[PDB]
Amino acid sequence: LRVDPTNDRLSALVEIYRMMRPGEPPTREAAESLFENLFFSEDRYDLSAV
Amino acid sequence: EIGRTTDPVRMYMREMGTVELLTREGEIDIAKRIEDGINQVQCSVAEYPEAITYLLEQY
Amino acid sequence: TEEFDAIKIALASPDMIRSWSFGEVKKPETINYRTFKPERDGLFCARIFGPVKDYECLCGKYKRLKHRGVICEKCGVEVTQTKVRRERMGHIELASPTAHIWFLKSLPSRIGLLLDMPLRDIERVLYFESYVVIEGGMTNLERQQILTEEQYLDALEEFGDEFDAKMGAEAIQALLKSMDLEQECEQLREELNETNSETKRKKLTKRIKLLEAFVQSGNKPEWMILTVLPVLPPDLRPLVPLDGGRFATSDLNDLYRRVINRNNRLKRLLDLAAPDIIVRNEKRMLQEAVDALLDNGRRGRAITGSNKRPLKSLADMIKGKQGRFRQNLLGKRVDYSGRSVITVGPYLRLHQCGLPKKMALELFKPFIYGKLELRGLATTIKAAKKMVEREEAVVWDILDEVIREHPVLLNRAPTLHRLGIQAFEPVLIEGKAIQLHPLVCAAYNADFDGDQMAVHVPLTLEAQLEARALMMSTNNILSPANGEPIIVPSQDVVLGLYYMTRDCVNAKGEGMVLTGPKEAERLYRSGLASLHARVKVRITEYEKDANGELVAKTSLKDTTVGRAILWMIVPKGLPYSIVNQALGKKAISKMLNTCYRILGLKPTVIFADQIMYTGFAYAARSGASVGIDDMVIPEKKHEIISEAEAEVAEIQEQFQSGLVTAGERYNKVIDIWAAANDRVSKAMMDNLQTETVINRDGQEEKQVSFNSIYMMADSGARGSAAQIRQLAGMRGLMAKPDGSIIETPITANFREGLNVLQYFISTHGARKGLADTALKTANSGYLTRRLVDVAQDLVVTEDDCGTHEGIMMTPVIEGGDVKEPLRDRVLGRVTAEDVLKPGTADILVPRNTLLHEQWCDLLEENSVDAVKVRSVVSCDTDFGVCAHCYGRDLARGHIINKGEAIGVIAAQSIGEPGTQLTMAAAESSIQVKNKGSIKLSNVKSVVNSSGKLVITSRNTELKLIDEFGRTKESYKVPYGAVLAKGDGEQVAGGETVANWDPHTMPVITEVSGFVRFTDMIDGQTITRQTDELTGLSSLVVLDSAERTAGGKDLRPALKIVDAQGNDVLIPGTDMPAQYFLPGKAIVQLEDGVQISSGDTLARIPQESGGTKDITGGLPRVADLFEARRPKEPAILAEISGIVSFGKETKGKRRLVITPVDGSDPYEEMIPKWRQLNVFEGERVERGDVISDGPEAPHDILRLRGVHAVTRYIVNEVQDVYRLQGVKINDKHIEVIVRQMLRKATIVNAGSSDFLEGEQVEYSRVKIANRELEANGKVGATYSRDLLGITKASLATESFISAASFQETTRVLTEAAVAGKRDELRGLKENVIVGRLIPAGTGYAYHQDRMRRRAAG
Amino acid sequence: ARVTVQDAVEKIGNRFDLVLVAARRARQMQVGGKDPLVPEENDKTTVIALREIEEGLINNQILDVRERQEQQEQEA
RNA sequence: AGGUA
Repeated sequence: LRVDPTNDRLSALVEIYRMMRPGEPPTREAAESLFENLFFSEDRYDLSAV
Repeated sequence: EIGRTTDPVRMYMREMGTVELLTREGEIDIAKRIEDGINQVQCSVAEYPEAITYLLEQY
Repeated sequence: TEEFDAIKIALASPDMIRSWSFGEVKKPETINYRTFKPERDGLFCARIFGPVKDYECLCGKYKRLKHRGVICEKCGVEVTQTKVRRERMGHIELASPTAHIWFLKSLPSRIGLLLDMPLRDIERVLYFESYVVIEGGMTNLERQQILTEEQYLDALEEFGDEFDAKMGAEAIQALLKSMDLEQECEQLREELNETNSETKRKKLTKRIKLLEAFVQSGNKPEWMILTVLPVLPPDLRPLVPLDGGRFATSDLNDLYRRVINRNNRLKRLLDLAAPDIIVRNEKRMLQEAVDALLDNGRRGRAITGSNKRPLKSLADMIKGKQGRFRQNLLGKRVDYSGRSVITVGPYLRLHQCGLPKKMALELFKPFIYGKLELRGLATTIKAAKKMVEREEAVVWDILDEVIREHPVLLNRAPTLHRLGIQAFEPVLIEGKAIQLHPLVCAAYNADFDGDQMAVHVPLTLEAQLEARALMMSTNNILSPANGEPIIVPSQDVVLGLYYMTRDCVNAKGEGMVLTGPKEAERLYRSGLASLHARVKVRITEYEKDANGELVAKTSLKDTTVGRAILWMIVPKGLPYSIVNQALGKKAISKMLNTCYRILGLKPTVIFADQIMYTGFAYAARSGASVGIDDMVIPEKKHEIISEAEAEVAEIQEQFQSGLVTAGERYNKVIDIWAAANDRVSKAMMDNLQTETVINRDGQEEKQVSFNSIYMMADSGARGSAAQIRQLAGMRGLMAKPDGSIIETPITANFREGLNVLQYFISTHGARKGLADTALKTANSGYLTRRLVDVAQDLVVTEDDCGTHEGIMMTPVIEGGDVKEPLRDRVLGRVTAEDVLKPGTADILVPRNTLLHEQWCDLLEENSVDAVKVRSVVSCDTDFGVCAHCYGRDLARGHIINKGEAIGVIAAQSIGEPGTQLTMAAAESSIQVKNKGSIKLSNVKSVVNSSGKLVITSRNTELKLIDEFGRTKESYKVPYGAVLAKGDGEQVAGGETVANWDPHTMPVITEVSGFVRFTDMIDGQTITRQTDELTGLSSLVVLDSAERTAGGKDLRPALKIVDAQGNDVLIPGTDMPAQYFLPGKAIVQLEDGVQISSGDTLARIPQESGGTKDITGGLPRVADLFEARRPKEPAILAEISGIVSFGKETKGKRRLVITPVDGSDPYEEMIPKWRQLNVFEGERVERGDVISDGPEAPHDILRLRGVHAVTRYIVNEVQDVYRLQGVKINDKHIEVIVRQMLRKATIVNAGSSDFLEGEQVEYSRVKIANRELEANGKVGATYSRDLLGITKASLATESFISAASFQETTRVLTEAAVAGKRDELRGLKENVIVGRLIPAGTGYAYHQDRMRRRAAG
Repeated sequence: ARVTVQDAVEKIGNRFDLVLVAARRARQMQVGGKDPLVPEENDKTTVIALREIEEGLINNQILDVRERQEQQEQEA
């Protein structure tokens, strides 16, 4: 947490969006969509029964 | 942006992101100023006789 | 037909690029799809690159050979030969200048360093991330600085029509235009004479060297930015029709199509005055496309449609592995060659091999045609072709004729050493497999289990002769890595010989008296006697004596019938004692070696063939078979297994009691099982060895068993004692994953079938072995490639140079005993000094001369401890080595012939055994195993009141002088020890001559008085653990890895002063009286204690070893040849004189050596984690260690000298090799070393830059020139530098060799920017060029060319 | 058939220019113009050159002097 | 791709 430069969801989304795609000005909606589709999209992320 | 990038796609998106989208009447206003410019150049050609002589030759 | 002495590489100019081009490629069009005629003017174009089909315009206008000197002017297409399409280059006129990727993303960026501008800045400018000022004006803006969008806009608004700044490759090219080289060179030259600041002078020197090099290259920096892009001839990027919708197209074709598309789009956009964003985007397109074309892979890959794969680029086609593809590998395919499976050739003579009739016919078709037309059986080549395809009996006699004298080369699929290719006389055989001589398969490392060998036909008469003289098997009876023969009887023939010579205790026909071995053969073949039986036979042995004359001595020998039968085979001139013995592999190899040394070549070859035939015949007559009963289980196997189970059960029970620790319990169990395994193996070997108990005449006797498996074990045919141990005994301990030895071993063998679980256990060992073999094979291949690279250009160019330098040569003793004697290491070497006898001062070895067996025997008789030997490293020859300094070894006992390539043979010799490399009473008390004179070397010891010969420092050795001059046992005495023996006292064998605690090194005082604590704070340097019983303490001097905040400002020491307080110095020792305590020196004696000479002062704790710290095998050998650091370099005393400590702990503690005379100040760094063995105020000498641990080759060469580093490398590598039983003549490692140090660093120049890494040969010829001349400029002084084999091969004089087998792109870029001009005179350079190599047969040719060059 | 070239190496100690001189001799043997000096067993030029060098008839010096004398009768 | 040394 000390190392963390962010303190809110929006800046975390910005950092995630910039690390996943270099540059790429962090549009808030784009960052939210990227984060949701990375791990919470059934058509983009799945673990299956196993 | 300056993000140790080497992809022209990325900074092309950067370039296109600077300009904001237009509306329906915005296109009409820009085309209106275009029409004003082309009318100005048409008047400039109008004050020139020789181009008009050439046009009449083709007519 | 083409003559050229050298190849120049340089920067291509746009003008000369247009000069190469025959037309401008303006369209990305390729062909007309349905009509495959190339378009105009596309990537494929007859108007540009020439016509497609032979000598006809591609318009249907001219179709004849007449129209060839005139091109078709009735249309664009020209008419020439079609091969012209393979050579004509084109050019593309780029609308915007484009940067070259090679000059950009190489680790040294030539664009970056020429502009002295960091890489990120070039990347951002070129890729249009930021602007850069291409010269300013009267602004506050520098001549060169990057500006962002808003910064550039602000500068433009603030500064009007004075501001010249662009963006991208155009800006870079403008910058290169604005930069002038010669003027800056003049400015730097002026400034250097005026400037005195160190950093300023260094900057000026670096820049002036760079600019002067660029000017000497004759290149203009603007050429780094490509304005016109050359395009490769279409034939080298072929487009060939294929069936269906698929057609073979070059990735180069698609890349050039993309480049042309983007260039044309840029041209159109510029013509349309497109917005700045779009034109910048299209320039980005062009830059990316050009970068991918030149080298796709450093820009985030480029893929094409309908195919997901990185596109091939020009760099990717050049850069290859291993080495350049088309030139050497992969793979330089060859004609007139065949391939087939090999079988045994047990009837063949050594100089011949079986070649199947069909392969012989197909291989020699031109020869068959020639001879058929010669005798006139066919009137044309076509008729001869019909005759040979009909395979009539007529052509077969022609085939026999052409084969009779023609030799053919046989080649193994992997080639590890020069014996992998050998000539043989082909013998026609019906069948389909190549029959190979059984003796030769050992050299090929080929076992007949489906191995395939290739056959090559040396066509020209010179090549036929060359194969017969050099390639021939009979000419290569000796390994190039060692004088002992390589064609040695191996397994079946060895078994037959052993059975024929091994004697029984009772058999038919014992006690008979025979004359000649002929009666022995008659008795054996008639069944009137047995093959082996003690018999007196009268035999005439011939002895080479007097001057080389045979001495016939006829007398009676007590031998066996089989031995006499063998002696029949043995050629005249050998002693009978050689065969009157049981013959294993070693015995037969030694016998062949003696036969070759005594008789010569032809008797050796004939004798080898005859012994092969005899061994095979008598092995077949032996009927040696392995049954199920010939693995007799020892009777004590169950008893030993049950016992060991009992002790391990007891140990496990005691472990549960907590009496023994888990580690100690594990070690005890492992030791118990190891003892059980040894007992079982010994019982098995006792059972099998003397299994025969049959009576000689009625009295039973124990003698060597007739058991077959014991015959193959003892004769060394196949299977050692360890091998038979897994069969008849028990296979014992193995390891599990993580490489730990399993607690419970395998108690079963292969005669008592392993159960499921034990087999599953053994599977891990099997998998590990197989994976190890694969990885070690790959690593050995890479290693031998690097050795060939570094040793490529070395060749014997002079018969003699003249030099008394060399290496001090001694039998090597590591540990406590000698494992490699003087004779073997000196055999075949040349003397460098006329060494006297160990007694009288008599010269028994004349001036520098080759040492053959007779001289080695003379040296053994008068045992001299050391011999100076001319090594290749000390040879004064340049551009090669003199014949003497190398030696004799090849395939002959004579001196090396001038022109022989020793580098390649040495590289192969060191590389080939790489597949064979898969890798108390010590330090407590020295026990001399034999009785000899005791001698101390570099000893610092004085006898004290207790008679203790306490040795100080860890640089003292204890040798063992034998009866004449030879050391036979050597040991290392650590810092602090007790010795009851003197410097001349005789010591019995196995007697403890020295002793010290295995728990700690004791510091035994050699003086008396009170102990004074110098540089002490009780709590910073030492800690209080006072346990006073008689005045003692457990004060701990903190270890020399970390200390306290006040323990890092002082060096804790114990001064010895008398009652008066005056210093009492230790006599006869460099050590001062103030013991500088190193890390963990526990101060037992407190301040104010009278110390006696013979009392411990401070103990240094240890562990009596018990931990492995030695590695070997391929990684060790590679690290030795790469001159890698050992992760803890043992720093040496780098100058003689008195030593002293400096200021303590600025992070790293400083040590100042000031010589007693001369330049005093030699302060240096020492890291605080090291364990110092240096004591301030002692007289050290250059070479003495300063800290413990392993050494690195660099400082060894730098300080102790070239000879010392050569000795170190040779000894270390030979230690790895002798560990596996492989013997290599040290001259190979010597020449490899000589190639490693071919670069030196200039201190004082003659025409150099005082720091220039320069080839030593040029430095040596320059210093010779200045010394012979009256001009002693400057100068000039040099220091030899050591580089790893990869680095040495990488920094050669010829860029072709470096670019071939190493980083091709970077080497080519460096050569181009430097404008290098390699002048050949190197094996691989001439190989790439395609002319005779300057080695061996070709050396005569090149030497002729040398005479034709530089002179009429 | 010539099993060994050691005897030839004895006459010409370099063992490399031995190849050059015997190749020159064998090429003059195969290419028309020169006639043999040692009996053959239906053998090609190579073992002929080896035998000629082995008996000392041909080395570098003899080949060179012979090419002179032949040059002088052809120039006449 | 699999297999051979």
